[PDB]
Amino acid sequence: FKGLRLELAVDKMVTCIAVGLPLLLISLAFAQEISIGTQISCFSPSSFSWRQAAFVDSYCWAAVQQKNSLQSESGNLPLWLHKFFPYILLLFAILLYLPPLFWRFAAAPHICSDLKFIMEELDKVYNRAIKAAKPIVEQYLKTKKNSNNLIIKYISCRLLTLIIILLACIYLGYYFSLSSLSDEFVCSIKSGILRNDSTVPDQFQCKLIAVGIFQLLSVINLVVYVLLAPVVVYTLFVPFRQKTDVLKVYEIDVLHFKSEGYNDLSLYNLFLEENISEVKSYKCLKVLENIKS
Amino acid sequence: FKGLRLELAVDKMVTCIAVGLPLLLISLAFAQEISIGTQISCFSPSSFSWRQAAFVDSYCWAAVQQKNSLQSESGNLPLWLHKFFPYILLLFAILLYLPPLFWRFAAAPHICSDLKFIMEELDKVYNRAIKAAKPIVEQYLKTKKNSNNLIIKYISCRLLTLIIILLACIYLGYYFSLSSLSDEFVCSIKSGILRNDSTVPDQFQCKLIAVGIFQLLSVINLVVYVLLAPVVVYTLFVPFRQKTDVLKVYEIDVLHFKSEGYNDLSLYNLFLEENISEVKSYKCLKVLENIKS
Amino acid sequence: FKGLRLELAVDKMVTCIAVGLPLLLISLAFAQEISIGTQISCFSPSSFSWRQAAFVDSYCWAAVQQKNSLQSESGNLPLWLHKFFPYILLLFAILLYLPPLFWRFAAAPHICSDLKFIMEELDKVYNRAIKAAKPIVEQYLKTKKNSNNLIIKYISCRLLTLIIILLACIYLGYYFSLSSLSDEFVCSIKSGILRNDSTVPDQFQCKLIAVGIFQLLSVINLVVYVLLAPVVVYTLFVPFRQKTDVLKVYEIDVLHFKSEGYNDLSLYNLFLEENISEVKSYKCLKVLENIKS
Amino acid sequence: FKGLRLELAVDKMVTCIAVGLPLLLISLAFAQEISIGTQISCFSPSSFSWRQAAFVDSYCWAAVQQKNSLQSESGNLPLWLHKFFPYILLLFAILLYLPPLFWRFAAAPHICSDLKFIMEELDKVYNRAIKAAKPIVEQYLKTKKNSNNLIIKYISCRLLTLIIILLACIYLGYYFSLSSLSDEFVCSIKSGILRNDSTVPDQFQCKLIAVGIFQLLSVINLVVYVLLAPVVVYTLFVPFRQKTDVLKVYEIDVLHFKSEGYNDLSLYNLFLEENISEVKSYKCLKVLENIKS
Amino acid sequence: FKGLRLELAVDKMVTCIAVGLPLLLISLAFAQEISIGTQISCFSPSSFSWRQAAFVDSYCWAAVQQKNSLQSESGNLPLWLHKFFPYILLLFAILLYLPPLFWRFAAAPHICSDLKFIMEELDKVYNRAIKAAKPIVEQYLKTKKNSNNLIIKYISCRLLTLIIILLACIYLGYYFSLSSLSDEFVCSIKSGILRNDSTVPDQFQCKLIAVGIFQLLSVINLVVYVLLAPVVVYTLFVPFRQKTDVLKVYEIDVLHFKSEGYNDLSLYNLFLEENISEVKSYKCLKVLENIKS
Amino acid sequence: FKGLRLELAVDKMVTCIAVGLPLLLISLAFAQEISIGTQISCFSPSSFSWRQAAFVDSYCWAAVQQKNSLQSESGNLPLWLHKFFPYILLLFAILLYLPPLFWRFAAAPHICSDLKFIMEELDKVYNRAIKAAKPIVEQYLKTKKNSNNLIIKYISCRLLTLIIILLACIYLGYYFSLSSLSDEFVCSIKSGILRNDSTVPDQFQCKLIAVGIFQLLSVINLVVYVLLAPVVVYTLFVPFRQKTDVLKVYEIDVLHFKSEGYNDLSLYNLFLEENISEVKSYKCLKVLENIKS
Repeated sequence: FKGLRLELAVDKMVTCIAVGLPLLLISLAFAQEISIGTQISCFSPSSFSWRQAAFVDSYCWAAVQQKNSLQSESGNLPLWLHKFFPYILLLFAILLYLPPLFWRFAAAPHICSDLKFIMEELDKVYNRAIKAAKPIVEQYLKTKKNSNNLIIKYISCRLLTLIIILLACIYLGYYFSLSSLSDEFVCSIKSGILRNDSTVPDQFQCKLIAVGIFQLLSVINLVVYVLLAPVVVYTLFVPFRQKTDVLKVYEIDVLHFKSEGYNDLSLYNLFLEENISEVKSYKCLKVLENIKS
Repeated sequence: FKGLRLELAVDKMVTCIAVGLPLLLISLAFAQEISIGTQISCFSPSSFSWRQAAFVDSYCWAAVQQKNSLQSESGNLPLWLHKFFPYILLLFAILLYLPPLFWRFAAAPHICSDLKFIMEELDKVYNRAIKAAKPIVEQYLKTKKNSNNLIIKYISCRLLTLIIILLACIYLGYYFSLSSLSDEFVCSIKSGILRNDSTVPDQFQCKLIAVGIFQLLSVINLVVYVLLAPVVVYTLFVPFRQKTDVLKVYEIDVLHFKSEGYNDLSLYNLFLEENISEVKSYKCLKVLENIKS
Repeated sequence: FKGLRLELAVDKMVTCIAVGLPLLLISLAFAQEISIGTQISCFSPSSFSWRQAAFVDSYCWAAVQQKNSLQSESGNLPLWLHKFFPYILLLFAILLYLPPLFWRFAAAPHICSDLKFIMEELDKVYNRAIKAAKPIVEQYLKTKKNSNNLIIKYISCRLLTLIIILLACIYLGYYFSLSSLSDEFVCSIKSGILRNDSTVPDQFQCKLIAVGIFQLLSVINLVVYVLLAPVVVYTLFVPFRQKTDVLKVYEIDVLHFKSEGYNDLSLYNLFLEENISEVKSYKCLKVLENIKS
Repeated sequence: FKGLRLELAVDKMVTCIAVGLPLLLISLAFAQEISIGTQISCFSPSSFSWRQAAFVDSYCWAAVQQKNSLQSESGNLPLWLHKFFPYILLLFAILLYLPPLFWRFAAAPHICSDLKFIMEELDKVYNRAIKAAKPIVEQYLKTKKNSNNLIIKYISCRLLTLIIILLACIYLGYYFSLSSLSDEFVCSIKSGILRNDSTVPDQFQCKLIAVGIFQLLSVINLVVYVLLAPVVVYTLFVPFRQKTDVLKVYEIDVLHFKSEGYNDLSLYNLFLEENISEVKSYKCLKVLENIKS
Repeated sequence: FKGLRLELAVDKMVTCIAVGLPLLLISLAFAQEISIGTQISCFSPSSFSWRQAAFVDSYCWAAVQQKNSLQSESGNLPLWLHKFFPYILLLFAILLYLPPLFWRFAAAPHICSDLKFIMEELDKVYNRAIKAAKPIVEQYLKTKKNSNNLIIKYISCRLLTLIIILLACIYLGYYFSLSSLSDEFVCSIKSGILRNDSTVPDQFQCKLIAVGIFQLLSVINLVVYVLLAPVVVYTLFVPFRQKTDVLKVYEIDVLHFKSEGYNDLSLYNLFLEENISEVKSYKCLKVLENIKS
Repeated sequence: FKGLRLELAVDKMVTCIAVGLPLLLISLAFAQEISIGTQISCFSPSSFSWRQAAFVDSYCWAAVQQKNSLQSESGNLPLWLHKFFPYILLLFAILLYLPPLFWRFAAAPHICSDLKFIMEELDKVYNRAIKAAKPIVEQYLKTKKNSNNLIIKYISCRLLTLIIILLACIYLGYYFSLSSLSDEFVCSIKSGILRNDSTVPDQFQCKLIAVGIFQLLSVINLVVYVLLAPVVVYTLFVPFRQKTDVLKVYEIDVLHFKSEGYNDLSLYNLFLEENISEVKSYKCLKVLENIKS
């Protein structure tokens, strides 16, 4: 058939929000920042003109990383973070987007084919049972019990997502710990031939126009990721995610109710429960069980 | 049918990341650089005005390659690299994108047709065996054992990718070895009629506004390619890539378990194992083997 | 059916790269050039202002072709090439793109219909042979031996492509032979009423901001086309392109193994070999031949 | 069925190139021109400022057509052509694009239905002949011999295309005959209240920044249209366009081999020959004729 | 079925050109005008600066309609037309686009259903006649003779199109009658507190930068609409548009050859003649009539 | 089936024009306004410079709403309307677009299903009648006579559209009643520390650059809505909209000719009459009735 859900629901939603929210926020931040036309501005005395003022501004912006300048007893790490915030944010967005693509384009056909085989075989056995009046699944799940091909990659993807979100949370916390009065700094032109001449003042007060916007972005991203992390933690635990109302209604038999532990069986049960609307026999078994009870 | 995977998984993922990450990084770098509006800025005394200051800036930017100027005892190679970094990065992206396109549009139909023939013939032999109660593949793989049409092109593509990634790694390492205090330089207007006049100062201190951004880009690209290279090295080795649980379950017979070496047979086994969800008999053979055991 | 390959593989790849690489390079060059906002800049003394400085710059840019000015004993050909490089490059891209479109939309239906007729007739004769137990192709290829309708147009297209690539190579070589210190030049306003007045200096030093970018583009295009030319030369030779393992396996007969020379027969064999995955009998004939041997 | 070619090959190709090449060239010219930001620039003495300098520039640009000014003994026709070149070029592109659209959306259904009727009737008569062992077309073509409904519109479209291309060629030749030293001109502000005041100089030297770009465009368009015209001339002649190997192989009869002249019959034969891959009997008749011979 | 032509050919072509040509021309005019960045420019003495010069320019541009200013004994109607030309041109384009949309989405289903009924009934009667060997249409057309539901709306749409094209022609003629030396005008700041102060000159010479471009647009639009009008006049006359070779070949009978006048019958005949390729019996009746004759 | 018209014709056309015309007009107005780059400009004496002149301009633009300034004895309502015209126009466009979307996505399935049931039941009864030789609809319409589910929502939507168009008409009339000489006004900087200093003049004459453009837009929108309103008034009246030639031809019986009043029956008749081309029996009943008469 055509209609099918290759992924889960909570996992798809959490990755979708984790890849969309930072992207939209950074896009809006860039769109609003370009309205001003600049994010760096540094004072210049009235003796200079527009070209050399632009020169000193651009030179101070570029030499934000040179170790022996910018005397502010701060280590230049806050300035590096201020410079690189959009880059690291877009990297974080793309690196959270990657694992869903990897899972979508690596193991999806195996799962889709297995769930298919399950649904046609269940339909066939239901038809055989209904026509008889007028253990293939059990052995198959017993075999998949001993295998761990899919659970290992699922848990690897979940662990990678959890650790990258934790790294994002700690980095945004460190960035938000930055004090507000830690952007203004001194800059100078002391290099080349400009080391002996004294026609320009020594200390220039410069300023990055990023403080409020990037502080709001950092704190909001921190809040959203702290709220998001428990969802990932909960979805990591597979044994408690599966419900026990999946194979309980197939007595017409199968004996796998006490099947637990890290196994492909639980993953198959949860995938079947998620994608169960396509089969026409599960609800009939529900109503038959109600008739019995 | 329609659903089919013409490529591998690890190879497709590694080429996808290798073509996407540099492209996105360079796009973001260009988008952030154009906000300033320039990447070159050179000091001009207050005696001059905007036009002749722009003149000297553009002239120093263009004459970044002339051999008998720019006296900085550095060889001008760092300045050439600073100028040409976006060009070489985009070239590297496109030259890594090329081999996947070549493989996709040269030998994909052969592989798809062969895997098809395999799957319909396996289905037919399974149906014949199941209907009998109530060596075509072996000879075919023996014939493909003697052939080397596909493995030669696969290993050629892998070798080309490996060598180009190694060249990228060494070039980015050389670029990152560039010292931070190696951008400021002197420039002058000594040509034409401007060789006798002395109404302008001789030495002008210029500056490329690219240091921090391109250093971060170079080091991050180096790190990602160093991490990426072992994956390519591992996927190059075909004899250990294939698993021995492919033809082991077809005893209903075939005798090719001890088949190894650089041959089309191993490539066919790995392609079949990757694209095996489409056949409906492999899992039935698994469950039958479990019943026997 | 639907799936079919109307073109070759090496020819399609070579024309695709030859039309894509210059286009992407020129697009990137234009995108990076517009960041500066200009590619011409000419010195103006401080006595003038922005309007008349822009006037002299634009006038010198436009009068780059007038014969009795620009005294630099160079012939103005390098300046013409500097002006017209993007135009000629885009022309070269479009003129290499044209022959593939012409071949795609002139003779493709004939080839597709002929290959069809071949595949259905081969399937029919295979079915007849297999049902018999439980020379149409030969005469057809003999007739196409005497014809030259398709080979003449194929060789015409190949010759046109080869000569245009050779012209591109020689022109890029001539452009790259341009010396680096051959851009700076003198310009003046000596016309109309401005021939008697002496309120402006006579000689103005101007400069095209194109040197490094266009030199890199020219040399890289030269290198890629020199590497590309032997592929076109090799694909021009049709007698050695065809393999002899096409009609050798149809003994169930046909006698055309010693057929050579400039003929439609070789083109038909190579097209059939390229588009052979669609028929289901060729591999069966391979396995039957292996059984015999 | 679905697959069908409503148009010819050479005609479609020639109109496609004639509508694409000028459009792409003018698009590139505009994109490169907007980089400078202007195409008009006129000298202003240092006594004036930016607003009144822009005023005089725009006034001279607008008053490029007033008869009693611009004393250059040239007639102002070259200046009008310089102003209107993009407009006339885009008009020429659209007016060459129109006739193909008119032919596509006026008479295409008639041709498609007629070629259909032909192909099904040929298939039916072939099936009848092959089943008999184990003059509808002739009368139909005889009737269409006396009609001229389609040939008149085809020749009208061809004549319109030929005359418009000839007009384009002559106009581009006239534009290219323009001498290079015929752009600089004098302009003044002598109107309204500015006829008695003498605070501004009388003669201002202005300049259109279009010379080299538009000269290259004009000459290249002239060359391409001169090369293109013989193709249109050749495709105009319908009696020699049709090949005599169309109805020669239908002896199983039809007697129309000596049919010539300006008639719908020749057009139908050429359309059938172009769209002949869809029928499955023509190649069978070729092989049968070879068997006879 | 699917393939059908809901509209005519000449009407569709004329409305398509009438809606496309002005739209493309105005788009190109706007794209070329925005290159300059302004279409208004007014002289300012050197005593003022850029802000107050821009102030006077914008104030004169806005106060182009106030009755008691702009002393040029011209009535301000030419200035209003110069201001509003793009608006009225786009309005004319959209108001010519409207009637085709109205006709397409009001009465098209009725016509399509009627032509369908006609074609299936003709096919059925042809099959009955051919099977008999081995007056529904007449009564239907007689009934539609007395009705006028569709001809009234067709003639209303044609009359609306004709009158709007005539209004466009007369308005463009009036605009083109505008003399070239009728744009320059005087403007002043005499209002508010600026009525007693005398620190600014009284008369300012302003200029609209629209003369040549809009004159060319007006004259070309006038020429194209004058050429277009006779086509609309010809297509308005329905009695002479229908050909008498529609119902003349259905003698196997129907007697409506002498049917004329303003009636739905003529419209149905012309629609059937336009969309007649879909039926397979009309050409058979032609060949049968030729056999009889 | 697939082809169906869920909406009416006059209603769809009127809402389409009412949502398109203001949107296109405001888009063109904005596109033409951004060419100037500003719509506010206020005089500044030559003693000031560009920054403080821009300061006063922006401050006067923002403080267009503060009650205790802008002494012009006008109430500031015209200035508020001048500021908010694009916002209110776009709001009016979207609020007219809303009711069609609401009707399309609320009750369309009910109507489509009912008209379906009608057409299949009519086809079935026609087939039964024609096969008999060789009151379900009446009872259904009698039942829908007593219901008012759809007419209430239709009349609610019509009333909402009518009242919003009336509000638009009155608001545009009020805006057009604005006198032309009511834009110029006085502005000052009297706040903060700028209340004691006297280094700047007190009264500044400012000007909104919107007069002619927005007056034309207001008057044209008023004219189009006044012309549009009677169409809405006419389509509101449902009893006279339905024609009596719908159920009059079904005597083969039904007795509902004298059915009138505000009821679902009239709406169903008008919907059936609009979407009647899909049934094949209505025209047959017309011709049969003509045969009887």
